[PDB]
Amino acid sequence: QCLLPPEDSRLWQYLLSRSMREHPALRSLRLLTLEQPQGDSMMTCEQAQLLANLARLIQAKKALDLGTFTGYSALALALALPADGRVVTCEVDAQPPELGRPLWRQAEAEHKIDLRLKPALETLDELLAAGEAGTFDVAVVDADKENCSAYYERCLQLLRPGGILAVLRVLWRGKVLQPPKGDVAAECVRNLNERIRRDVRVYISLLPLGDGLTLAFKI
Amino acid sequence: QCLLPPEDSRLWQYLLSRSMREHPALRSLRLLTLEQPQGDSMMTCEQAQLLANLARLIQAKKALDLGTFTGYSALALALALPADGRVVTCEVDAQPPELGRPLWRQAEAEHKIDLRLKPALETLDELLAAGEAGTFDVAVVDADKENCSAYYERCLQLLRPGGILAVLRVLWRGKVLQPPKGDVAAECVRNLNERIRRDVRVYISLLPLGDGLTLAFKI
Ligand SMILES: C[S@@+](CC[C@H](N)C(=O)[O-])C[C@H]1O[C@@H](n2cnc3c(N)ncnc32)[C@H](O)[C@@H]1O
Ligand SMILES: C[S@@+](CC[C@H](N)C(=O)[O-])C[C@H]1O[C@@H](n2cnc3c(N)ncnc32)[C@H](O)[C@@H]1O
Repeated sequence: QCLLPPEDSRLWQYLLSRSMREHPALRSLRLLTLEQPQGDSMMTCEQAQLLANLARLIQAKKALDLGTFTGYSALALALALPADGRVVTCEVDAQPPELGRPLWRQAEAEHKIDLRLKPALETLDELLAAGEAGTFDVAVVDADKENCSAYYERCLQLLRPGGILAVLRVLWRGKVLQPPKGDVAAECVRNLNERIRRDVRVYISLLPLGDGLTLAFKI
Repeated sequence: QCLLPPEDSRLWQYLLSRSMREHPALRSLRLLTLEQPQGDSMMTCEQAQLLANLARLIQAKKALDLGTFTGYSALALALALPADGRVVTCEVDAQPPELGRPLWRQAEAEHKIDLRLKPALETLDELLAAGEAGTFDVAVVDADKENCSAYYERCLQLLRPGGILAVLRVLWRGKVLQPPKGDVAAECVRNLNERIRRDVRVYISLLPLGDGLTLAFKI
């Protein structure tokens, strides 16, 4: 079900303590988020830092974040971007982003975070119909699993060559090994993994962080 | 001791099968190396692939590979570079590179791989004396632990801004937690981790691959 030990593992704690450089506002947002219903679905701190580091590495200016929740990944990305950077973040529930907004403000990153409260598929299609193919530097796919294939295809088209497409929670607690009959979400995660496996448009790494992290680098 | 389950476990095999894209020669090099005593000293295939992927991502042209062994990481890196790319690979033991060379040839990568048969510290000093500071794109530190702090510093100097410095085996089978008395290598690993943790010259991720993998991105 899970490749890594419990969070309380001493070796895991050492990994975190010897690597984490979490912004105070980001840290405050995480601790708040963990008290919320579905707080355990949030992006983990070391995943967010890896993605922010990669965004910084490639000098990203334009990021796309699917599944805002409380805005943890959006804020992590925003902090990796220069002053004129923008994160377009997509969500359907208005409540969770409003929990994170005060922390976006504290981090002086609220102006960098562009919240689009509508289904992600709608925002993706709009961006493309506006002719914004090949303009995004980083895309994070962490919304619903039902539409994740459509999300992957659209994010890939929105990324420039050399862009980074991250898909979160790709092992689905080990259910990808044999998705239960009628488990739409699990079948969807499994189907996308197969597609990405075959995709010659990208080169890829699958990492044992969180519930599995795919990094697909666009050619 | 380990953050990860055994390599042959079901979920790990899934992660590999859904991500791995070794060039046939690179695959053959791995399999051949694994027929040798201590063959599993080679870095795992997904670590080499992550490193090769990040090299490609940043359009690397020059790489440093400390601890050639049979040439697995050297070849992985070479395959991520353009025709005129170069990997300076450093090794003290003449025998293992002889094993890998036929696979370097099979991969059309011999002209890209620059083998320096002598202590890595000597090669690093030579490159710096030659005016190569700030010109390498990727540096992989996978030799002896006794000199790993010296390797880190020299590699950091040799890397350009935006370069990637990878340190392998940073958890040292959990001995970093409390290095046993007289365990000089474990103390060396522990000491470097504290320096990197504090190091303002880089931004960092520590990943639960192999025996721990540190990625330090140069500012
Ligand atoms: C796993 S959470 C995202 C975690 C978040 N990225 C973080 O950093 O903590 C999944 C989010 O996707 C949202 N979501 C579900 N369907 C969506 C859709 N069609 N479009 C956009 N967001 C959606 C959920 O409401 C939820 O907040
Ligand atoms: C863990 S193996 C490297 C594995 C290789 N990176 C791979 O991916 O397959 C460590 C290597 O460092 C070499 N080594 C030991 N001391 C060295 C030194 N002072 N300079 C260069 N290489 C050294 C060893 O002989 C050994 O081949």
